[PDB]
Amino acid sequence: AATFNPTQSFLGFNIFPTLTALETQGLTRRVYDGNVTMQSGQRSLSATG
Amino acid sequence: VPQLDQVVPQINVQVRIQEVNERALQSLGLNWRATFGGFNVAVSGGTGL
Repeated sequence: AATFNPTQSFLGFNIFPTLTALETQGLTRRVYDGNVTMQSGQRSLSATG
Repeated sequence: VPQLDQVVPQINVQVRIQEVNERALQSLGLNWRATFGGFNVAVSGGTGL
């Protein structure tokens, strides 16, 4: 974005810089280990309230 | 009748439910700001350099 002004004139050179830098990392683990003991011809249970 | 009127066993069943949970947290962060001639440097964790 450059402009020109024919009516005025700045003194010297100015640079006015600005820097920004960012780094990030993440790591989520979630583990489950479930046992159940049961029988071969096991049927469901109907309680359900 | 003699077979349908017999003594049947009486039992006591014990159930134990256990639950143990553990936590551990560890934070660490430096957050500074340096000013020397003309320069202004700021380092943080949210924003970087």
